[PDB]
Amino acid sequence: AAFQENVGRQGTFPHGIDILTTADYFAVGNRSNCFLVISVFIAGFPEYTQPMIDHLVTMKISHWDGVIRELAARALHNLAQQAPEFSATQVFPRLLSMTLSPDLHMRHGSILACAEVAYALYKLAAQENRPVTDHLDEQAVQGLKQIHQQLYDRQLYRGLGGQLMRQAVCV
Amino acid sequence: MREIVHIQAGQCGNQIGAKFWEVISDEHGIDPTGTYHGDSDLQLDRISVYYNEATGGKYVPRAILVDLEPGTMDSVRSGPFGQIFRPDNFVFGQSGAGNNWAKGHYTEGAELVDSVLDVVRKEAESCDCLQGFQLTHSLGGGTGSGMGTLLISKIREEYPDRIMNTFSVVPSPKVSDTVVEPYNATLSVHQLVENTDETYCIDNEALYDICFRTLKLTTPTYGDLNHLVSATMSGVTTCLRFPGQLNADLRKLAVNMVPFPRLHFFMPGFAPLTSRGSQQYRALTVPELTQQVFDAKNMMAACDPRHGRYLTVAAVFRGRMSMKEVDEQMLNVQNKNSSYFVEWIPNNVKTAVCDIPPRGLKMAVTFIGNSTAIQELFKRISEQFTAMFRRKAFLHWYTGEGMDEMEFTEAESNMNDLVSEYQQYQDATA
Amino acid sequence: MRECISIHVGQAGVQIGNACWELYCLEHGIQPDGQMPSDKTIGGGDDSFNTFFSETGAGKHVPRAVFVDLEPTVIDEVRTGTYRQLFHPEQLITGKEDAANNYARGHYTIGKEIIDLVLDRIRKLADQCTGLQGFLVFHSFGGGTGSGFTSLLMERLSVDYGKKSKLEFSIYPAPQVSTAVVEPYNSILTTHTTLEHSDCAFMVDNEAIYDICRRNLDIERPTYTNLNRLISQIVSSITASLRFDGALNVDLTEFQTNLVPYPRIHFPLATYAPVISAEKAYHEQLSVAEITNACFEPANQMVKCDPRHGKYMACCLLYRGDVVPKDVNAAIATIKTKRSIQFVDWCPTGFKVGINYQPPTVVPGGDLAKVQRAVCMLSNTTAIAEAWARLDHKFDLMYAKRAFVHWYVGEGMEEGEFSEAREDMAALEKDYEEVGV
Amino acid sequence: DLSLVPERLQRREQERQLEVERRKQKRQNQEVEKENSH
Ligand SMILES: Nc1nc2c(ncn2[C@@H]2O[C@H](COP(=O)(O)OP(=O)(O)OP(=O)(O)O)[C@@H](O)[C@H]2O)c(=O)[nH]1
Ligand SMILES: Nc1nc2c(ncn2[C@@H]2O[C@H](COP(=O)(O)OP(=O)(O)OP(=O)(O)O)[C@@H](O)[C@H]2O)c(=O)[nH]1
Ligand SMILES: [Mg+2]
Ligand SMILES: [Mg+2]
Repeated sequence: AAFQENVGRQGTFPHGIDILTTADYFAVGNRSNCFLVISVFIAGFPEYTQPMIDHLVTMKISHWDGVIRELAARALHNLAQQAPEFSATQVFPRLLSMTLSPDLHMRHGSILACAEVAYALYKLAAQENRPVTDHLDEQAVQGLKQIHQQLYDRQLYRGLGGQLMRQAVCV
Repeated sequence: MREIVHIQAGQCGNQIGAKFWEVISDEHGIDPTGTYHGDSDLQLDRISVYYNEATGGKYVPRAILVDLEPGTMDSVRSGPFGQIFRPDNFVFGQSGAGNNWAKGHYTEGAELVDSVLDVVRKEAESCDCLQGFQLTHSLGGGTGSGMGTLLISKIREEYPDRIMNTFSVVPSPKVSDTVVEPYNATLSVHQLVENTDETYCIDNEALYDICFRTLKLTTPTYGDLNHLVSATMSGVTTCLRFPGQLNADLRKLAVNMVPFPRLHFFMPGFAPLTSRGSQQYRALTVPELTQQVFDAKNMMAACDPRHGRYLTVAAVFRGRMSMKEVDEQMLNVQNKNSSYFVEWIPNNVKTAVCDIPPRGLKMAVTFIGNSTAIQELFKRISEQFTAMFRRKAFLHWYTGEGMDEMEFTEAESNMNDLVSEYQQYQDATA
Repeated sequence: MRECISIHVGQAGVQIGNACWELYCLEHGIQPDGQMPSDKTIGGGDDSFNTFFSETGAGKHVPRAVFVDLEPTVIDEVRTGTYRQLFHPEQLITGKEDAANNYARGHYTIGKEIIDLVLDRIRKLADQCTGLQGFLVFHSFGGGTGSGFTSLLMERLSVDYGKKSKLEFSIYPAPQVSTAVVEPYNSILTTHTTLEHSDCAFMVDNEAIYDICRRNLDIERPTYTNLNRLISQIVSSITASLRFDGALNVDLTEFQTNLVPYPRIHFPLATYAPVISAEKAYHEQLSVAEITNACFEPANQMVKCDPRHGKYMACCLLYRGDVVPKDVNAAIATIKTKRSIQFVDWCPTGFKVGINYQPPTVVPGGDLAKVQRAVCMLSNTTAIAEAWARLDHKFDLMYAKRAFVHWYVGEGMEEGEFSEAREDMAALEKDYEEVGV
Repeated sequence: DLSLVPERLQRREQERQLEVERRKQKRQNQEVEKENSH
């Protein structure tokens, strides 16, 4: 409602009509649509690609609920095909440093985000008869080959908290 | 643990809540003004379990009237005992929820839960040690179901270790004529099994059949339904309002009547059956009361105890009588009707006696059972739910408010798995 | 000279300790306030009755008890009762939340918050004693608090005072007086926890007391008030050696040496005779041979067992009244020549006779009459194991269906504890059966 | 005295003690320090 008011009374919001016709009182009702469908439509423009992904990576992925974390991971996956360079150069390394944090939920969210980014980059490269290593530089290949090994070095797979790390490593 | 906060959502819940308060006040001698005027010390030995002491030796209730519209909120405040409650304990909106669970659980309810959790923490702050909660709502109405189940979840998320007890009133097509009540009922169950600890099943079809066939009434009204619901509430809580060793607190009652986490639905019963403006001079004996309390006709649910197996049974006899005779009658009933009792939970029938019979009756009897036959109350709901959900009828009301078919699928699955578990436990070691 | 420190926790435990203390002072002549006119030495304490009582420089004879409750209910009765001036405010500990019949909620939740308080009181009281024998703990298997907090206190004492005995007087569950369906689980748990922390524990079958009250005393509905008055008499008769100038079981180690041959087999069988109602007081006086023959009758036994089927390991008797050693010896010889009492092949087969010339005593207005002579026979019989057998019948039928198990899982307690306790009980039953060979 | 009891019971007691000690050791090894309540 605030966005609609700002677009109707000021008309200075970039792509106000588009983000107002797709996101309305009815379409916004669904959370899955807002996190996967409407999200990609709103991020299609260059004025909402960086901040949206930044907020998804520095907040939603580190939520206190597994459902919200999975939703943020799926949103990042869907928004990883509108920004391959930004997802493979500024967000992927950003996640490699957070996968080693002491927090359990943060580690799980970072692992999920890294897996989703890798899957999206592979899907994008498959549509151009090119390998996935082109987008994921040697830096990415190293960290990804160190997620499971480092976790076992800190007996992090033990306990209830270790069960979520085991599931994340399996995924 | 010595103070219990009372809550009531929806019109039926508020009405059922106001009737129970009036009954326990008339039984304790608390006149509408708030001063004690009874004639027994036991009435004051356990008065702090539901009331609060205030200047002038007054007993202020500890309830919280909650609604989304103002009708029921004005009806209770203006009732014969309406002045008893607190003026700042009435929290309601203006539009209602229109028989929609979504509107009452995600919009108006989600907005008024803030103020609701303000009065709730106000009552918990005036409690030396909170013991639990006792909500009174219905599973048919939208506001009564949605926002009330939203208050159970909020309390379970806030207060970590506190017992949760509710008096769910299952609707019935015979009373109401609204089509979206099957959906408003199923979803509620999906919450209770995963939120509430104790829940009493008060089917409306059973009350209608008892009022139309037993009490002889051509047009049973909502005044007759509240006359049977309040008596049941006064009978099932007689142990918490007076001295006792069996179930003095809510934790003990839960531990004794909840053999499994998901299985905690107790069908209540009370005898002798009476109606408004009727005085039975004949005083039934103890054997007659024990035989009538176990009869399916005196059950508040539409389930026959004979077509099932008992798990936990608790009987209470209110009236001047002998304990040896009651014990002998209970032993005889357990021996004769032994096939209707699981043999894998030894000593699963408790009996208690009280020296404070209800008003207008010299001899009363109560029955809180945990038989697997209660599953029948859900199977009926299942048929309606499935029949209405397969063709997609009136579904836009839910999907258009944030909900989706996934929730209905989840609730249907949870309810269906609760029926299978009941059937399995009923045939344990067959 | 040595002095003991008694402890009473729970509703059943404190209610029995109150009657025991009332009966103890009733016999010692100690007035309700605490003044003892019979005591001529002020400030000094070195008599037989000083084992359970201390003395202030005013005269007051304070008990050596520790009344701990997790809820303000039973403690208030004794605090505003008749012997509230007998105990001190510090010795009357009180909590808030109740365990609500749950060993886990009392051992890993609401009991780990007040254990330190009870331990600081058990250290301050012991500091005022030159010599300590052990600890007489009173609890009940039915109450979850008596199974959790009592076990925790026993475990902590085993580490603190690792060289002191710990005699016990547990209370066994009965359906005619019970209010919980989970009393077998907590009972088995506390039994498995205390099997490795006690030396001699006497059981009290509530069914036996109910039958004795309904038959002998002729009571229609025996209540907890009448049961406490009948169990207190036996508790006093058992501890009469630790409070009078006798010659048998004068110390706590004597109990373990004369009634506990196998460390794990420490559940003797107690009996008391006679038990005549107040109406039939001045009617007939039974001789020693009359109260010694009835002791063997299952009707008077404290546990519903059949000692005739099994054998005995140790036996002793404590008299109270004008009893002659020659008459007791003649009665024992007659019973041995008549009854076919069998003993274990590797155990000594003799009766430890100990007469007390003090006459019995009963509380005024009580259902028990002032008999001229009474006797308390303590014999370790294998038949008592049967009392545990039926208990296991209540643990396999329920535990098989996983009934009432979530209450312990959600309270921090693990699930393997039940299996460990069941294995321990099975091993104890196997040992009992092997001893019968 | 313990000498009065035959060795048949002493051996069983020692076996049970060893078994419970091994079980406690296994439970302690399986436990996690970052998840205890005490
Ligand atoms: N026994 C009984 N049932 C009632 C009563 N009032 C309503 N009901 C039943 O409750 C259901 C309707 O719910 P309401 O209580 O009207 O709903 P609400 O909580 O007011 O919710 P909204 O109507 O959506 O604002 C139907 O099944 C009615 O038959 C009452 O006083 N007694
Ligand atoms: N003989 C006897 N038995 C008692 C007495 N009080 C309770 N019991 C029995 O003890 C069992 C329950 O123990 P309680 O003492 O009530 O429980 P508690 O130890 O206070 O435990 P929580 O309230 O659960 O914390 C039941 O079998 C009762 O019948 C009593 O005074 N005497
Ligand atoms: Mg309404
Ligand atoms: Mg208690």
